[PDB]
Amino acid sequence: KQAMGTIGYNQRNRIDTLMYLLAYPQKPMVKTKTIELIEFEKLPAGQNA
Amino acid sequence: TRRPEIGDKFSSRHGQKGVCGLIVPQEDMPFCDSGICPDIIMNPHGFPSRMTVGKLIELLAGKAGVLDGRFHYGTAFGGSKVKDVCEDLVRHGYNYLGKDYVTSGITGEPLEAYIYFGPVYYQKLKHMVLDKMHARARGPRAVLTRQPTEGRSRDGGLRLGEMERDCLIGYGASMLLLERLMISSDAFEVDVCGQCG
Amino acid sequence: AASQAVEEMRSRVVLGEFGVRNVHTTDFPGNYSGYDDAWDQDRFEKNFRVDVVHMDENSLEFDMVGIDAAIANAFRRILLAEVPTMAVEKVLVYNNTSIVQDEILAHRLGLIPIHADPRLFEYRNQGDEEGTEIDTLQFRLQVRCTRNPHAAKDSSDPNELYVNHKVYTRHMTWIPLGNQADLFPEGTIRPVHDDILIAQLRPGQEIDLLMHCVKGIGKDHAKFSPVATASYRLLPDITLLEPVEGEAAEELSRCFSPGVIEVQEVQGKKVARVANPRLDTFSREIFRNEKLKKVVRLARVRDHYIFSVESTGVLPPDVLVSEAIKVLMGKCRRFLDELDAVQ
Amino acid sequence: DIVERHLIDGDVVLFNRQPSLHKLSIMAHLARVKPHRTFRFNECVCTPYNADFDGDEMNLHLPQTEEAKAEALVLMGTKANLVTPRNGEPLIAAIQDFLTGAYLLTLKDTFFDRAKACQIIASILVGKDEKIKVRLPPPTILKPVTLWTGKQIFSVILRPSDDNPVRANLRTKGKQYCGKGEDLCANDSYVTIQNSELMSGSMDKGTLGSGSKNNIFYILLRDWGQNEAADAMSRLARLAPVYLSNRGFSIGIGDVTPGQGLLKAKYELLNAGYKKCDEYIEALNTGKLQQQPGCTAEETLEALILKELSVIRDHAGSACLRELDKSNSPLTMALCGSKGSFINISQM
Amino acid sequence: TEFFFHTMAGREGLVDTAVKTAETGYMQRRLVKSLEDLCSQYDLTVRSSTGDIIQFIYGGDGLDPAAMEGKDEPLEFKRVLDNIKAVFPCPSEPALSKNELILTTESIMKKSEFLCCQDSFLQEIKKFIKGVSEKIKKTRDKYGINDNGTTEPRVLYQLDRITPTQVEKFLETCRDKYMRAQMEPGSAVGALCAQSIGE
Amino acid sequence: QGRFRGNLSGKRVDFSGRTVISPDPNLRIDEVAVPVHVAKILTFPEKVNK
Amino acid sequence: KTALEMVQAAGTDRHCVTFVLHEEDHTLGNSLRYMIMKNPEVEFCGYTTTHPSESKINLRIQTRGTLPAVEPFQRGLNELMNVCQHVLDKFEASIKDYKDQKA
Amino acid sequence: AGILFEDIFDVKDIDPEGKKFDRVSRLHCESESFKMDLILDVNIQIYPVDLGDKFRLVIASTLYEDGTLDDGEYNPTDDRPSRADQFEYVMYGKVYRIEGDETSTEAATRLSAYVSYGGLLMRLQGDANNLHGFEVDSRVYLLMKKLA
Amino acid sequence: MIIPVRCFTCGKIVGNKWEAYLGLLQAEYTEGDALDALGLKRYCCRRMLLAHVDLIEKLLNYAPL
RNA sequence: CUCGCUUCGG
Ligand SMILES: Nc1ncnc2c1ncn2[C@@H]1O[C@H](COP(=O)(O)OP(=O)(O)OP(=O)(O)O)C[C@H]1O
Ligand SMILES: [Mg+2]
Ligand SMILES: [Zn+2]
Ligand SMILES: [Zn+2]
Repeated sequence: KQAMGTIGYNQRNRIDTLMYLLAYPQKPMVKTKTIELIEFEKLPAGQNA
Repeated sequence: TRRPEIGDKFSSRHGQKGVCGLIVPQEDMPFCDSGICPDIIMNPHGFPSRMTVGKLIELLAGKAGVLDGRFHYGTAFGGSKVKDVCEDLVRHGYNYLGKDYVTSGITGEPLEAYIYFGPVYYQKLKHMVLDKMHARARGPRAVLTRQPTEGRSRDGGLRLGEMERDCLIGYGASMLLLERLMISSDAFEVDVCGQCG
Repeated sequence: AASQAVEEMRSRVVLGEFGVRNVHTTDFPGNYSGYDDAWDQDRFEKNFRVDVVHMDENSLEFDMVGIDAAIANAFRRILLAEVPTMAVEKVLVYNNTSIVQDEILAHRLGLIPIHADPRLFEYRNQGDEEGTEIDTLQFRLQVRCTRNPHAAKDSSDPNELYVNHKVYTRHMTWIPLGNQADLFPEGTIRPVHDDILIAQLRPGQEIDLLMHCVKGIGKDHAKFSPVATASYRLLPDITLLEPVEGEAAEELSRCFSPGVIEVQEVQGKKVARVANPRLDTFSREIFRNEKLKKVVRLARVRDHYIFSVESTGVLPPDVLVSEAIKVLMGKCRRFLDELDAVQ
Repeated sequence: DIVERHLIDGDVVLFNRQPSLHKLSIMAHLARVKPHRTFRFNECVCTPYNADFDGDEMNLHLPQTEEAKAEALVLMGTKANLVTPRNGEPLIAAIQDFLTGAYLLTLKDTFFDRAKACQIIASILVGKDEKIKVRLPPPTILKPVTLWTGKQIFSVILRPSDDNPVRANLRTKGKQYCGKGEDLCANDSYVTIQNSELMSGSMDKGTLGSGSKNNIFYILLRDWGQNEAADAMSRLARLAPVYLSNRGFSIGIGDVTPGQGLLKAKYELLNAGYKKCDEYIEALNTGKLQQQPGCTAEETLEALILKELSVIRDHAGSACLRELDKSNSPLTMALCGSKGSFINISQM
Repeated sequence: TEFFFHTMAGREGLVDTAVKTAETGYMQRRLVKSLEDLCSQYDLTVRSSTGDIIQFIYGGDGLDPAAMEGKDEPLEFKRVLDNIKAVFPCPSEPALSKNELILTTESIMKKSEFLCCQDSFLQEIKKFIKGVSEKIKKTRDKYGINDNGTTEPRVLYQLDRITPTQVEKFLETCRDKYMRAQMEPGSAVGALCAQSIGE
Repeated sequence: QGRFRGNLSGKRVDFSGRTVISPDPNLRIDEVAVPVHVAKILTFPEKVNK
Repeated sequence: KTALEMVQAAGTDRHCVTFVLHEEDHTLGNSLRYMIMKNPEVEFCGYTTTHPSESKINLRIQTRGTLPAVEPFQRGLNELMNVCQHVLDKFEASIKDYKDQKA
Repeated sequence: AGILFEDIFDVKDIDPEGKKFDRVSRLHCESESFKMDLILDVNIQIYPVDLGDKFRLVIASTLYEDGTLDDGEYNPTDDRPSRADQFEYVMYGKVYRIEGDETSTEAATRLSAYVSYGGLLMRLQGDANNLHGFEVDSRVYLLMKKLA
Repeated sequence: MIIPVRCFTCGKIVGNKWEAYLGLLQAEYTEGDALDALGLKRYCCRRMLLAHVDLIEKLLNYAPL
């Protein structure tokens, strides 16, 4: 719930009181079907290390 | 623009929240035969108490998937089994359990035990040491009771709670307790009439 | 016997099912009874050799025989960190309208390798942000994206609609300082890869900036590292304790790397033998076969290091190895000079 | 004149974790300034603060009086509060990755040549230990090959120099002691230290951890003062990580995979337990079930079913522990007691 | 189903911890607010803030729980004796017989410095010395060792070897440990008790 | 939040800081590493003597 | 100011010395340790890093007899330099004749 | 001669309680001249032994046959005529325990010497006459040579 | 947002191999064989290209222009 | 600023 990552496609025009973005987000290598259903891979919030 | 540093909180999608304790140079990192040096070295000791076998299976599946260019599924009560990813790993020339022969970066000698290598989806948390770091000089005080304010946003000082006072009492340090609770917080000089009180 | 065990301990690194054994270098004076492991320069010069096995541009592979683990690791670490290169440090921005943030853009520009030879420059002094002809380079990046005046009515693809919508690193133009134009022939100073995607634009957006590149070592920052991957591995030597024939020999050929174990029909029956032990990666799949566990003995030769050096294209890897050796020599010379000054 | 100087090295500073349970939750340390942005301290002091480095924030007070500073240094010095007042047990002791490293170091398998032993010993020669002669112990095996055992290297920590007056002596039982060997246990689990030399046994939580007495650091504190104990802790915290990193200690998915014997035993145990549970169910439902004293028939059935399930679980755990091989990292971490237990291994 | 049951157990643990934190916090506050007044005076009597006596001697004996080496006993005599033997092995002195050990222990104990020590500790020391003397006698009877010091196999003298120097060192060490294990007057006994119970 | 519990028995103080912690085994058990930024803020009044 | 010697104690015994090397790391430390351990007159050689934050290493040399422990240090440095020169020459020859046989 | 003990032993068991350690094994041995039982931990990786092996074992106070007990420090690089030249497996340890036999309740003559070569344990048990010269906190050398 | 220039672990130049990779996906190539043809041997660069999401064009759809 | 409310962190 507190993971850092992209918010949406309009995250640049949006002006919020506090916003956290990741420079190079990557979709997970091991993805649940729930990730596909909610289209989480379109807005990843982490990196594979 | 912030770069990860000491104190930055890191998670591993399995409840293994951690703090970046040390940032070593690349050459000091251990390397495999292929020349791959890890980005994150995580302590094995976190596993036995928490029994997060899911992290190990995720690491193995991710290694197999990146080797064969696929996206394995970790779906609840299902997903890719261990046998298939082991077969993929052995087909690709790696060990069937992820453990790889590793040479120590420091001494230049091989390690006695095989090391568990693989890609893990680590996510950075909003808790940063830069935002949380706080230091308080004399600073401002509150009008009602002339004591330092509460929060970091208001440049407040830390609070000696009741239990801190209890611990100081248990130590018997009378002078330090007096200095902390009287001299350094709300010392004042009043004028008392010795006749009327 | 005992002598064979001692020789294996001091010459071979054996890989067991659960762990590696004999990993420590032990040939030191007084460590062994029947061996005089005192330093002998003549013996080392006799035994040592270098054999290049594969060398193309931005890739080198060579076996070093007779050296120890400490010196090989020192060479690897010097190649990784202590070899100076040319890379971007300062970015002066004039009207960056791009979506890519200024700090992110500067970080991306810094990671771009530069084909300039580092030996011809010097380290910029502390401070001196202006930079002089000797110790800096300047690169101008000016890309203005605009709509294509001639395009199809639909033109769904951005390539037809727009021009300069992808800021490739070929747009970087070297700006000579002082007499650098005469010293360096045209085309020598340039980004190495010429195709790195720096940023992406839309019409109206513009990127105008100047880049100051200064000499640096990979220890200070990873953008200065010349080698993509500089590593070494001990040369494997798989040995067969007993002759393996029949279909189990084919199983042997399937347990190891495809090209290391070869099966031959000496008398019409397949018998396996070690063909090219170098090609093995030690997947250790022979341990799964219960019967074949006790017939092979996987090992690494202690004093045989195959170095693989894949460079980023700044300069050919052979010059990189020469520079690494010279840097180690320079460290030794610096400390010898300090010791002489002390005494 | 009063000069409001910056906090420099050597200043006595109070250090506290805000949820305070006992008096050791707040201690006075000596400040050393470092370029990074976090409060850093030796991990052996994690147990009193109950800190875990998972984002926990700690408070730091600076006394503004000489009397307060002296009171903090004397009464609340870390060297002066190595034992909790509740029962006198040592709280500041070795923790995970120190118990494991020392246990692997002091195992009977370890054998070092001169170079590796010299490196491991020289790992400790920093700070106040820069002004001492090393006193490399004589090698144990010397004719075929000159080898130093791991126990000698560990005992170097207790008494590094010739002039060190520390002579630690201890005789206790380890976690995996058979109970009959009496310093000749097959597992080599009887710890015997004579004159700051490890004669037998392997280090573990029972002797190096913060559990209770018989701790070697506790013996040092009670026999030779606080300074020797603190120096031993620092030497251990500097030596064990070096050896553990140079040796390599990893856990993999195959370290927790089950063997064929475990699978067969688990299948047989599950079948037998389910058959017995079905027999008990049939006995209660149709007919008379032998009622245990002090409880009803349904509670008796619940107790019997719980007993059978526990039988299945513990026999499966015994089978998995028996079929497990050595150098298995979960098993190693369970044996030395650094983290986990046999129950966790059986469950996972 | 198994996952659901496991999650049930985990949530039970979590809520248990959540309630426990608050309950013990309140109990700790009450205990400290009640017990904080007491102080170990210089006459070894624990007194309240008003001067009333709660205990004539703390813990009945007057020993510090923080320096309590044994299982609520100030010393483990066997460990102390073994440490004394190992630290000071006197190779140039003969071993002691049962009668000799008892005589030298009785001679040393009657010195002035042992008078201020508590009688119970002296009785425990006497009991331990009697036990070790009985052990020495049993060993020498088993192996026919002669107290004259002329038994031919000298290794037999290494079985239960004790020397008067070791006895003096052991007695002085025990007396010093007992003296340094007493409550230092002025200690906040009540707060220590409150915290050591609440935690 | 009353005077007795919030401002008399336990009260806020200055000359204090609060930071995330990270391990450091190279320090003695009686030492703590303080960031340079915090040390520049937390001051100690030293009296000038001979 | 880079390499500083520090004797075993205030007595200034030359048998046990510690050389503090500045802006150095495990590269030179490990290579020099290997090259100086092969000297028969060195009882104990060992390097350590004081702290990962600061770039300095402490080498410790303890000899057998009455060697000043600076002579083994200089000898090890010279041997390492000679080894580096020899390997440079051999590697250059290998590269050159590999190129020649390629064409 | 500083030879404290010397006898020919025959191995009766290699690992009665399992293959515990990869490099170290717990030999059980019986003497021929006397009834001296020996429990000895050895490094089989460098000096392998078998069940039927017979070896000469010598426990010596000093490693020099001339009787010079000057053992302040040992130099492996030093070359000089020593006792170790006659043997194959030399270990260095301390006799850290002397324990009387408790199985015999009365009239017992058996003793046991526990020597710890850096954690490698040796219990030499038998008649107290043969153990003459053994003392606690005394450092000894074990020399082992396999016979035909 | 955009493809990183360098691989995180090893450091091989991977920024210039992105668009060509897309071409191999615009062609009939699978993921694995396209990565093999691009020359990414070790799995870290394969993870770099395979797990990267191209958010730059989606963000540019919201650019001022 | 005061106050309350939520969401966090631990
Ligand atoms: N409400 C609270 N009161 C006091 N301390 C707390 C509170 N919440 C968190 N903490 C701090 O966090 C620590 C709790 O961690 P603990 O419960 O031991 O592990 P955990 O959170 O169960 O982690 P695992 O789930 O076991 O991985 C101990 C305590 O100092
Ligand atoms: Mg925590
Ligand atoms: Zn008045
Ligand atoms: Zn890569």
